[PDB]
Amino acid sequence: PLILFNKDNNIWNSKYFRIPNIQLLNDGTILTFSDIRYNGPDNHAYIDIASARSTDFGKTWSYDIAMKNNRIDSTYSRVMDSTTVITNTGRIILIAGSWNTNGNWAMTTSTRRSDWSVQMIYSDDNGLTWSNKIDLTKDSSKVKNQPSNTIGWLGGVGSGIVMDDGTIVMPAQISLRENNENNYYSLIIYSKDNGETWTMGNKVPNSNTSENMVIELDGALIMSTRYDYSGYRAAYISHDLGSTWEIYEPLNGKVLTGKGSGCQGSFIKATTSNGHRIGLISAPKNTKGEYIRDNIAVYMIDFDDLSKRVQEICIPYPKDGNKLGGGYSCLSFKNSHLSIVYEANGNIEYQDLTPYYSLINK
Ligand SMILES: CC(=O)N[C@@H]1[C@@H](O)[C@H](O[C@@H]2O[C@H](CO)[C@H](O)[C@H](O)[C@H]2O)[C@@H](CO)O[C@H]1O
Repeated sequence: PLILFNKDNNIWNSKYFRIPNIQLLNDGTILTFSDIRYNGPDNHAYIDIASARSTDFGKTWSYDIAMKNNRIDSTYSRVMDSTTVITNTGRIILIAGSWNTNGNWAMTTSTRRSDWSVQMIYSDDNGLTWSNKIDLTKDSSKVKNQPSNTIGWLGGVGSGIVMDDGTIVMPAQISLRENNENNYYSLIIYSKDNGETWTMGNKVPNSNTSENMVIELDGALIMSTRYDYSGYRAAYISHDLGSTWEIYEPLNGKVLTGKGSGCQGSFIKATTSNGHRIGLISAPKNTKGEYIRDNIAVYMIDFDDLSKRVQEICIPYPKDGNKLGGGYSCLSFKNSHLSIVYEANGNIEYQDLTPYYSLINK
C-alpha cells in the first residue's frame, strides 16, 4: 500500500506522522492531512499540520504545510488532531487544537488552559491554498454557548458533515471542570454561515467520551464515539441538532475496541444503489490490547436493515500498531468511491477501498 507520509523520506525530515485525515472531492481530487510530528511520536511536542493533494486518484501527491503552530515554544508549540469538512459551496474547513505547554489538554489544568485555543483555516480553491488562521476562542465573537467551566475543546478528529439545508456540523470533544474533577465528553458544533461562526451543542450522556464522528440520518445526528476504558465505541442519537442525546442501541456497544484506552476511528454514511443508507466505521480490533491497536478494520451496518448484525468488511491494516502512537484512521466516501488513510508504524498509508464498496453495493 502507498506510503502517503514517510517518516523515512519526507521533505520536512519529520521523525514521525500521526492523526491522518481524508476528503474525496466532488471532482475526484483527493485531499489528505496529517500531524507532522517533527521530533517523534509524542503528543506534547513541536507539531504542524501537513496537506497532501493528488489529482491522479492517488498515484502521486503534492505536499504542503497547511497550518503552523503559534511558534511560541520550540519544544511544545503544536496545532494537531485535525477535523475537516467540505461545505456545500465546496469550501474546505480545517479545525485544529492549538497549544504550547507540556501536559495533556483535558487533564493538566483545573481552569481554562491558558495557552489553549481552537484554530481554523479554510480553502476556497479545492484545497490549493488556505486562509490565515482564524482564532475561534480568543473572544466570544466566533462560538456561542461555550460553557464557562471549559478547560479546553477541539474537533472530534476526522470529518464533519452537511445537513439537508446546508448547516455544517463538526464533531467535537470538551473537557469541563465538574466538582473538583476534569471530565471529558463528546458533542457537536454547527455553522449556519459557511464556517464564519459556530454554535456549540451540549455534551453527550457519558463522560470519558472524546473523539467522534456523526452522520445525518433523516434529520437525526447519530454519533460513534471513543469511550475510554469501556471496551467499545459508544453511540448516541440527537433529534435536535445536538442539544439532547439518547443512547443509540443499534450501534452502541457493537464495535469492540479491546482492553485499555479507546482509540480514534471514523464513521461515515453511504447510500447504496438499492436505496439503503449504510454506515461504515474504521477502528482497530485491538486484540493485543492497550495502545497496540492491531488490525485497523472496516465494519458496516445497514440502517435500512437493522436486524442484520454489524459485519467486518475488510482489515486494511492487518498489523499491530506501534505502541508509541498508532491505530488512527479516516474513511471518505464520495460518488461511489471509498478511500481510507491510516497510521502504520510512524507512517501514513493510503488505500482505495472502492472494490470493497462494490462488494457491498451488489
Ligand atoms: C499508560 C502509560 O503508561 N502512559 C500514558 C500515556 O501513554 C497515555 O497517553 C496516550 O499515549 C498514547 C501512546 O500511544 C498516545 O500518545 C495517546 O495520544 C496518548 O493520550 C496517557 C493516557 O492519559 O497515560 C500516560 O500515563
